[PDB]
Amino acid sequence: TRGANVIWFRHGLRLHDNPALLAALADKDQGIALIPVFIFDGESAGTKNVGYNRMRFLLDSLQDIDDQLQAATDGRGRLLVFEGEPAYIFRRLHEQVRLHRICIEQDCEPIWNERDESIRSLCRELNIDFVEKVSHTLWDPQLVIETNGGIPPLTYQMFLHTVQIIGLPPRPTADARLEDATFVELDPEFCRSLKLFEQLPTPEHFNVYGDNMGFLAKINWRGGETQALLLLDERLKVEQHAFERGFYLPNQALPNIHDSPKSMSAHLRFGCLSVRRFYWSVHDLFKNVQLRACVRGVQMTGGAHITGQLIWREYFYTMSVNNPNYDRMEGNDICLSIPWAKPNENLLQSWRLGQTGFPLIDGAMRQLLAEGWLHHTLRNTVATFLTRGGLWQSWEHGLQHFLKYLLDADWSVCAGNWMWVSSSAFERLLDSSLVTCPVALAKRLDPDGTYIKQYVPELMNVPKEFVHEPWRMSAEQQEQYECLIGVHYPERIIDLSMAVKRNMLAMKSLRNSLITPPPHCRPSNEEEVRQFFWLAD
Ligand SMILES: Cc1cc2nc3c(=O)[nH]c(=O)nc-3n(C[C@H](O)[C@H](O)[C@H](O)COP(=O)(O)OP(=O)(O)OC[C@H]3O[C@@H](n4cnc5c(N)ncnc54)[C@H](O)[C@@H]3O)c2cc1C
Ligand SMILES: [Mg+2]
Repeated sequence: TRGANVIWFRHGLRLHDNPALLAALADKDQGIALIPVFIFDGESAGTKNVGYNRMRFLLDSLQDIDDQLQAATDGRGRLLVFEGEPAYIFRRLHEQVRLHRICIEQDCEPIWNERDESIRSLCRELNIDFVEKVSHTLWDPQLVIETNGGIPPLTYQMFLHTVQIIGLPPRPTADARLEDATFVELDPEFCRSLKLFEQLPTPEHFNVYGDNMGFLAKINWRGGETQALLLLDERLKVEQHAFERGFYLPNQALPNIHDSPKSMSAHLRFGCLSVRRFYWSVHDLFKNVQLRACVRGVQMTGGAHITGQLIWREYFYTMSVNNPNYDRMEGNDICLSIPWAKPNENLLQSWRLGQTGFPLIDGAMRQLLAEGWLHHTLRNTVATFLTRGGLWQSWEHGLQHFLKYLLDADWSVCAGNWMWVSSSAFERLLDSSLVTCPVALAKRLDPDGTYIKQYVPELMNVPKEFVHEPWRMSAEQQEQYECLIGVHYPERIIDLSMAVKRNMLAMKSLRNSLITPPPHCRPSNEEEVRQFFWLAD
């Protein structure tokens, strides 16, 4: 009529702390309509390389947005979801209703630059205002880079140094007022023509189905802004008592792999939860009070032990900004070049399918296919197992596998973690037994084998004495507990002692040739390695 503004969701799937959205609503007073839009373009929101679980999480999130738009506006406002190429969709939408601006939350990773530039140039041509707002990260990543002399901080501690110089991150914006916004009704033939969904589709609509095995699902996950805010409330409630008490109870501090769909990692990845609101509610809770206690070596004062997790996120995000080669070794200036073994299909598949014969490794890989989430310590162990503390396969194969199956799976965060863990050759402790022995670790994290039997069901009738190391069973025990090694449960696809010695050697031989390391992404020190691996030291 008088025209419309598009708020275009890719990430930033939420109504709170949404600068791009307030900007789309900035013209309510002039009768400018609002069009909420999501486009399945075969890449957006992590949809080029995606499994069932994350696709389910994304759909949940879109439904929740639509539901909220509907709730606020007595049903007048809907999320329009298309399938196709955005420039093509947007040019023709313009034809139907004059777009005055198209607002997005900045997608900062280089993999989005092409997509976003096609719309930039489209907006220039059609004289549409192209409004881009930084909101997925705590700081504008360029700010951090220009502050560090034009290169991203390559260590956590150097990143902290930089954002200390910059100052605390922006607070979240106000909440959008939707009750008085106008929405548009489009010609039905346009809607059919541009493949606008009538109802949200299911993963199968995109030819995405059940995983490399399917139904080990013990816990499940609701995507969406609503669930995010519920989880944050629970988190804050728990912190509140800890704060009042002045400390964590010994078991709140323990890695619990038998626990939650209580993580907000996927919510943060899709932006159902604003990272600034998370930051600032933790800050406000701990504001102005000195504590003494600590959590896993990290002080509690100021909530540093939690805000610090958000910094790790920001730190990998920031490193990737100007590096379209961030997800590979060859050509990546911030990744040590390491002489990995050449791709070995059998070893790789065995790893993906959880068929390595190392119970904890298999349980974790299988949990990843089933539910799409692993505790930080299981991610650690299967990553070292794949790379420097086992198979000596390159970390790229791991990254690629995680990016498909993780409910979170940020491109930058996941690659960052893969490089950090696997390629930091100067970090001697990183090759220690406390990190490369999945058996010792499995005894710490899962003493009774309950987790293991949960996801490696063939070891179910195996008793506690043997569950972590079933190959220690004699022939008679193997037959009695219905589990022959080489039939029911595979043999260890490698000799770990030998593998580890060979690999530690390549690291030594690696350091001594370079002598002085080029700047690469790495642990700031040995203490940080302790924290990162949740080491009992
Ligand atoms: C090989 C590997 C791959 C990983 N891939 C991802 C990924 O694709 N997406 C992802 O969000 N995390 C990734 N991580 C990091 C981390 O394991 C998860 O963020 C963590 O398990 C989430 O559980 P939580 O929310 O309870 O973490 P919490 O301790 O509760 O922290 C909360 C949030 O802080 C952020 N955070 C915590 N740890 C890290 C970290 N090491 N790096 C970056 N951000 C962090 C996350 O957003 C996390 O949700 C990876 C780690 C490894 C070792
Ligand atoms: Mg969380």
